[PDB]
Amino acid sequence: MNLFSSLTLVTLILLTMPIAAINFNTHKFTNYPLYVKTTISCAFITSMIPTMMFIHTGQEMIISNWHWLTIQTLKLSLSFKMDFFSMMFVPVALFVTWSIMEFSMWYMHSDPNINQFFKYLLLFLITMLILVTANNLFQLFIGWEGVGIMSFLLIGWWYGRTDANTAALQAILYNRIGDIGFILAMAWFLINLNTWDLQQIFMLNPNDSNLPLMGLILAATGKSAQFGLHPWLPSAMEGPTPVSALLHSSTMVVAGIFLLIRFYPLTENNKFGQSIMLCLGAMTTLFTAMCALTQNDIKKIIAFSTSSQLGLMMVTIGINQPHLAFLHICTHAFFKAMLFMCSGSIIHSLNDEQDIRKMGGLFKAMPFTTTALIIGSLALTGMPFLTGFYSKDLIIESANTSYTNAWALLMTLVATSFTAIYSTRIIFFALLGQPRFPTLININENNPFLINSIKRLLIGSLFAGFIISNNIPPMTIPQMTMPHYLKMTALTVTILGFILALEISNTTHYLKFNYPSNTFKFSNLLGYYPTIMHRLTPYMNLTMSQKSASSLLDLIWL
Amino acid sequence: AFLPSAAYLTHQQKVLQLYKRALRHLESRCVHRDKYRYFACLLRARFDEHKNEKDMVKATQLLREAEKEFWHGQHPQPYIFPESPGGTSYERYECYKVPEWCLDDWHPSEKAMYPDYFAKREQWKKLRRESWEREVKQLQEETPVGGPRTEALPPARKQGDLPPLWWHIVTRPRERP
Amino acid sequence: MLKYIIPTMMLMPLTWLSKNSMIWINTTLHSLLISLTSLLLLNQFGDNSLNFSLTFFSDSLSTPLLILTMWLLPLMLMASQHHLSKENLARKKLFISMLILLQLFLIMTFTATELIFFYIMFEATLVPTLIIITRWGNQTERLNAGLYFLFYTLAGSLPLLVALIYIQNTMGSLNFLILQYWVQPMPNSWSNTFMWLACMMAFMVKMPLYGLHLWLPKAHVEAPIAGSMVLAAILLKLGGYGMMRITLLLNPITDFMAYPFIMLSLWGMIMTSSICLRQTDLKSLIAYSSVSHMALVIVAILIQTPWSYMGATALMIAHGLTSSMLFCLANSNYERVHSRTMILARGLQTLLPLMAAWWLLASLTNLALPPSINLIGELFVVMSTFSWSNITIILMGLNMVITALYSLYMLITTQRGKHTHHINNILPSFTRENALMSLHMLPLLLLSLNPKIILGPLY
Amino acid sequence: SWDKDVYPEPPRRTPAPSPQTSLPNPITYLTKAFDLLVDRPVTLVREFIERQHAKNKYYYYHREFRRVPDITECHEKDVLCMFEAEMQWKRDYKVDQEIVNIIQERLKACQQREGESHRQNCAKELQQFTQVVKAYQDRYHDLGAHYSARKCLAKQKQRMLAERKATKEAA
Amino acid sequence: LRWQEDPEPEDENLYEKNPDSHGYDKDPAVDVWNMRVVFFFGFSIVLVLGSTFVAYLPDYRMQEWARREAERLVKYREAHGLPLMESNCFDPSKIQLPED
Amino acid sequence: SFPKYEPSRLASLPTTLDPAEYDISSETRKAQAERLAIRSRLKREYQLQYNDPSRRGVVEDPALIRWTCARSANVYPNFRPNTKTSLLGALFGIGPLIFWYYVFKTDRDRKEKLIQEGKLDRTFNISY
Amino acid sequence: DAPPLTLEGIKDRVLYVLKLYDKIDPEKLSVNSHFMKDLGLDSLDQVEIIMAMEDEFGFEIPDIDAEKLMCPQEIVDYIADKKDVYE
Ligand SMILES: CCCCCCCCCCCCCCCCCC(=O)OC[C@H](COP(=O)([O-])OC[C@H](O)COP(=O)([O-])OC[C@H](COC(=O)CCCCCCCCCCCCCCCCC)OC(=O)CCCCCCCCCCCCCCCCC)OC(=O)CCCCCCCCCCCCCCCCC
Ligand SMILES: CCCCCCCCCCCCCCCCCC(=O)OC[C@H](COP(=O)([O-])OCC[N+](C)(C)C)OC(=O)CCCCCCCCCCCCCCCCC
Ligand SMILES: CCCCCCCCCCCCCCCCCC(=O)OC[C@H](COP(=O)([O-])OCC[N+](C)(C)C)OC(=O)CCCCCCCCCCCCCCCCC
Repeated sequence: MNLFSSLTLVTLILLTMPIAAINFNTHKFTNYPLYVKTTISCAFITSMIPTMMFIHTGQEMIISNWHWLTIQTLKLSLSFKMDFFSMMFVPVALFVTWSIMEFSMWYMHSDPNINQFFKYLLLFLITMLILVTANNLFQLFIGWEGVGIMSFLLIGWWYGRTDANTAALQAILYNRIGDIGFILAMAWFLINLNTWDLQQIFMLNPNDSNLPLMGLILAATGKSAQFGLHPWLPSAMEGPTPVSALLHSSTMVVAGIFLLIRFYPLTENNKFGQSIMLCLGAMTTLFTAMCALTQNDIKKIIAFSTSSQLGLMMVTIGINQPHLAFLHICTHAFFKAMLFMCSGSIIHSLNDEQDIRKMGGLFKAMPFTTTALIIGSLALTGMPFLTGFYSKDLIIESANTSYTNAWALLMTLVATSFTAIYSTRIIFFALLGQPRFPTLININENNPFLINSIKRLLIGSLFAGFIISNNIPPMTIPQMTMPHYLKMTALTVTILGFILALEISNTTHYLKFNYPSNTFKFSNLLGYYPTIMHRLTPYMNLTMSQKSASSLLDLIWL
Repeated sequence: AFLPSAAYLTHQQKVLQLYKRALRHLESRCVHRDKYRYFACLLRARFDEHKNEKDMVKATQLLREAEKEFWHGQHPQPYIFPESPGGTSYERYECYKVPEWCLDDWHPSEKAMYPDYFAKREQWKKLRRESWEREVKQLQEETPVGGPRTEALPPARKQGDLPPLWWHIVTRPRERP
Repeated sequence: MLKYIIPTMMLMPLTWLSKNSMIWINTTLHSLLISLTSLLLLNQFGDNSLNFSLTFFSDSLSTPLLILTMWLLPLMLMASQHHLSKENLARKKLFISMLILLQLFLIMTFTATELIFFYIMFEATLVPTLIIITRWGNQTERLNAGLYFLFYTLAGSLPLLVALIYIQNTMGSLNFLILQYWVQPMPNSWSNTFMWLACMMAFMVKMPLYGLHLWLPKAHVEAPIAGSMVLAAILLKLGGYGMMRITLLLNPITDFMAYPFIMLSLWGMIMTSSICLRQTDLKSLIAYSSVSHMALVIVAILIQTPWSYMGATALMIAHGLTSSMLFCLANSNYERVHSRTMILARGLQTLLPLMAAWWLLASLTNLALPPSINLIGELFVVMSTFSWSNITIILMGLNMVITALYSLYMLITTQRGKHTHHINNILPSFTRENALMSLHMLPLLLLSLNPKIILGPLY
Repeated sequence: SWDKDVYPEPPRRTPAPSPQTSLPNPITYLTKAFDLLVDRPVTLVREFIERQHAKNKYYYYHREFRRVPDITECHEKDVLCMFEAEMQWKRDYKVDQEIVNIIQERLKACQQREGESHRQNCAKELQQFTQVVKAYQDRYHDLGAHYSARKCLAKQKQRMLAERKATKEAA
Repeated sequence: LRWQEDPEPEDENLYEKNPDSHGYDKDPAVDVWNMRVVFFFGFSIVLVLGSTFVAYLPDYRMQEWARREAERLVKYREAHGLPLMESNCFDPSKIQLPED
Repeated sequence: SFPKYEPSRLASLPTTLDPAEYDISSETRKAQAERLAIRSRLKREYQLQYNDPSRRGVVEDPALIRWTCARSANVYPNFRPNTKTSLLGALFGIGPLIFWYYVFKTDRDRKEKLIQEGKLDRTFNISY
Repeated sequence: DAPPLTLEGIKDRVLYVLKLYDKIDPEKLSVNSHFMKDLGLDSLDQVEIIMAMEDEFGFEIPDIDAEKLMCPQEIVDYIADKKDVYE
């Protein structure tokens, strides 16, 4: 026992020690990014021991170590919940962050605020492991708002640029609309259950839990970019590449999904919450994957990829399979962080070129980047026995064989095909064909930082699904009996997506010029949703914030 | 429309700008290079069909429905260059573009860290302040009554003088600090 | 309380007998010593308030407002000493004397055992504040605010005076300790309805209430920095303190007289926060933010649950510190660019990185980032108003979107983007200014460690 | 430590180490390394500190409040006695709050300690929690922010009138 | 023309005549000692010793006592078979209800 | 033929598809030349103060000062209470207050009626 | 990464583009060859040359400057202005 809780707290204190180092500085640093990367490597090594001794016995515990407040019946203590979710998320998050920082020591080398960048990225990591280890709603709200604010500060990293500040304020807006529902859930549990602690919520086990679960679904909508509150995740590609790699693909954006996986004993006894999660997840995984088909910025395409995977996570929560959703989080982190890292390696090699229509011929120019991008795309689509096979296919193997919304299943399959479509679209326009980038080739990737940082997540994207899924215990019963047209569903739909998009890509070499269709104009302008509501809802606010609020009432009449 | 020197766009400028925007939006439509180059010569032929049109009212109408053609056939997200406005790297380093006068607010312990730089900056500022009144009295006798008509400035006429309104154009920050 | 009133009065011979170059240093030193002395008021008990004499007492409501009041004087002396450098020495000592006299009035306003001594000190605090605002306000254009001060005197403090004299004749006393045990229920009658309005409307204007907030984005604008600091930090909170004392006598009629004014605040924080999205004046934006935060304190006092009083006094302390720091940041740019226009000086993180760090921290406390006591007060008020009505969470949460929206906008406009070209007098940050920001922020951050001392008498 | 009756812990049942595979686990080696490198120096420093605790043994005490007369037997508007009654009532209010907090700590620790069988094996703690929350709600809910012993007595009297009327209407 | 008026005084810079100015005063010795007073009696005195004072407050509003007292009373009434809390705060025998 | 672009409040018509941009008349030459003249004169008046070394401060912009004085000061003294101002100050002034008043009063009367009839699940509700 | 541009490099690259253009002969092309008057090109050809410069160097020349660049030396001078060469 004395090993588990000790190294659990040592991981978090070790992550906080470079924040004290960067705040207690007088000299100019002897490579402070290397210091933070070494610290997070050792924090990974430290958190490996509680994970291994959890896989040995199933040892979960709670560390309610510091009494903080007592509001008359509510003892808010500093309480860390070490369960299956923390024991599988903390090594994956530390491993991904360690690869992102060895990536950033190459990519962000020209930035004179590199110490501020690594400081902010460590602050994000601290707030995120506050989020995923919290035992009450208040400490989880601390980590929740912390990853929201570090999202603000890392989107608006180039703070002189107007679009970065605009996207950062946009992300804060949609996350606070999710925070309306999170505070609704906290309010409901405090009034009806007298607690913010998870244990008393789970032990009391309320039955009229539609309203707190609607609050939690609105919170996951604001946080995991579900439909209605989605466009900030494509807008948030205006930040740097390791920001979009770590935060907005693999670590922050799974926290609404993690919030709903965390409250699984309430969702497993509320069919209405499961149905709403299933419908919203299927809507998001349709819409964002459809928008990804007709984009040309590679960071936008991989952001729509990760939001479609978040919608699929919401789907597999909505079929009452939360542990498969969390296995898909731990799986998805590796190859999606690696896809953003390889895309940004292309971007930095091609002198800040992000548009895929000026790329190509990079199969033999950037060989390691091409190899890892193909491996990440095939792990995304569901190639057999890569890491993305060990969760996502099982998701389909439980989405077919369950009492399910049928249209949600059909849109889930259309999303599964669209994943293959935009993956081979990225490989077509960025790796295949003949070059389209300008004439002064500065293409290079031979830094051990970049190569080792993509290499360790490559080892993850090859072996981690097998290793984790053979190291996690059963928490449901895997539905393993189905007809052969139903077992071969996800693979056949994925290969049909590959065939359809290869025919689409080979219609582009033809010497014909067609007028744009309405489907192309719809999917290219993002379902017309960021074009209308980003103009209309500010307008109807701000005129109402000036004409009647300031001028008419609160300067003349009142 | 809105320009610093001219108050309008000439018809020749309108034709060239519409040709350029048509080719750029076409290259956005027509990703591959040989395919775009084929359609680019086809579109060059379409623009050179009515290059020799003498009637400016008929050329005005042809330009107007050419704008309608370009608007009907435009790409929704055309290729913007990264440091072009609307690009992904546009105005990215503007947070690093510190104005030069902030060097005047440094402490002398860090001004002494770069002695040759500030020792030369003193005579740069000396040059500016003995150029200023000469270029003001240059501009006050050349500007017509009612103020200047166009925003363009005259150059340095005498030998030894400097061109007027020059300090912020010369001492502007680098585009990659 | 007489170990605090007498040093505050000895700051008058300290400020008038000091040498001409020493009058800021001496008053700052001895007011910091009084603020260190002010922690002896933390001898509170779970059953009994700390009752010093027949004239003065201190429960856990008055104690943090006293500590904040005695802490606010050195910060005002730091903030107001730059723009009084070319002032006459005697006028400078008159300024310091009016600040000391305002602290003297406040620290025996919050400890007033009896309610008409509370009224005398409560309406005594307006006069040095009035003289500070109108003698050192750098411009005075108050054509509409005179009629509003007449409306404050008519609808506010005078019915409170007549009502307190009526309670003095009826109950026989206005000791709050006696009124804890001799309180009669105030039933439904028209006499008791005008009684409720007389007991409440003075403190409604002092909070301020929405619709009655017309004075506050004028009096904050036309004031010096010390006046705006003491208005945002303490002088709004006299209304909340007086409501939490006077709602003892107003039961149970409050349970149906609160319903209009609660609406006036629950919609009102939706409006004024939205008003902050269209402010050209930064100081007016911070003023409307103060209205948008004191609306929650009005609701939390009127719904009179324990969680609402805990959240309301935590929000009062937290918003005092936060909005005082916001006005000090607004002045730290106004002393350079000489205009309050928020779109004038932009991109200031390129020029002042540590000051932009202070802007970031004050914005994050302004938008209630947990675990700060802004969020603790905000959150407990939201929980209690959910217990009041489950729909109000919408009007809470929507406010908690817009409260974020103008908080970062104030950060994005002033500190981010491209710097303004034609402004070249942007000096580096003086150590005085950074010390002022830290003496605001570091107590506000340390109170997140131990918030139980700012949660009122029924923690 | 503490009192094992107010904080009950059922007798722990750990299974024996049963090594089936020939590969040596890392956890025994890391446990021995933690026992040598970490447990021993911390334990030696704690023994030094405890010797220094023994070199000056001095004590503190739990304050006792003898029961003064309550609000029922205090005269109306007699502040000298009903002040004592109010102080007694407020001390009992805060102590009842901490009793509720103790029962909540029991319920949460039972749920975690039983793990997945928490619904089957924590019926008694949930029953005690339901009884103590019903008692605390009948005793102190809906008083308001200006609560007192008079408000609590009037709520008790209204509840007793309701219980007497419910007893009367049943016969 | 308009009256005899002194012109607008320009805003002085405290860094020109004193590049080590902290902004407290224009006299440098007065400025540095104002800085030392603000930093010592603000940070070294009020914040540090104040947090040390607040951290070791002797059971602020008797919370800890009230837990330990509860740890007595539960132990008194778990053992004697009593319920943990009565539904009546006062004794229902010493209460006279209005009859009807 | 082609779909004509529809302008909107939040979707303005382009400069290219507006017909009055293609005016060639001499009065449009006069208007464009006077706009270029005013813009050039204001540009010169700006950057003589901007490029001045003897000035170290803020080039004050009286259009900006005039904008802030219009957004703050000119609101009351150019008010006239008429039908339009009174009806619009009664719609958005006492409208949503009455709306949320009746909504919250209705829900609280419903909740009070359910509590005094023993209906509302107030089981574990001891924080309030 | 991001190699420094020189007037020799900008000159040689602009002339390297114009020597791969089938309306400009590589023997009459100089550094001061005017497009309309000396090389005999159209304004359409001049717009294609400035767009080829945009394709070459990876940024955009605006139209108010693209309508006036009438020699390769003006192109080299404009890229020298927009890239800050010979530090
Ligand atoms: C009683 C003893 C207690 C001891 C422990 C201390 C407890 C807290 C004390 C105060 C903590 C903050 C102090 C620093 C901030 C203010 C100054 C500043 O900006 O310095 C920048 C500077 C470093 O920057 P730089 O590059 O040198 O120059 C500035 C740059 O130009 C430009 O700057 P920049 O943009 O590059 O970087 C600014 C960056 C910007 O970063 C951010 O804005 C990110 C912050 C938000 C997201 C992350 C946090 C989310 C919440 C989770 C963490 C809290 C809970 C954790 C607990 C477990 C989970 C529940 O800010 C930071 O890095 C600050 C780190 C700490 C942030 C705390 C949260 C602030 C957010 C708003 C309130 C949130 C809720 C309340 C939190 C209360 C915590 C107790 O720091 C220093 O030089 C340090 C000065 C000395 C600090 C002393 C601190 C103690 C003071 C108290 C004295 C009395 C007690 C004695 C203790 C003495 C200990 C030594
Ligand atoms: C390098 C730094 C380390 C220090 C090196 C030098 C010292 C060597 C190491 C030994 C240290 C001394 C012995 C151990 C410490 C003392 C232990 C002890 O009993 O301390 C008393 C107590 C323990 O609590 P407690 O339960 O005894 O009492 C609480 C107080 N009452 C009852 C009044 C409410 O305090 C601490 O331990 C303080 C440290 C806490 C650590 C975490 C701080 C986080 C702060 C976050 C602020 C916001 C919170 C928001 C979230 C809240 C929850 C949702
Ligand atoms: C108060 C009303 C007026 C308001 C304005 C006041 C202005 C004047 C200021 C006067 C002085 C200050 C007064 C308030 C002081 C409040 C602080 C205080 O006393 O705290 C007591 C608290 C008391 O904690 P406690 O409640 O556990 O105390 C237990 C009681 N004793 C000590 C007796 C056993 O002190 C601490 O918590 C200190 C613990 C050790 C130091 C902290 C360790 C962890 C810190 C964080 C580490 C990094 C985390 C990750 C960060 C990531 C990046 C963000």
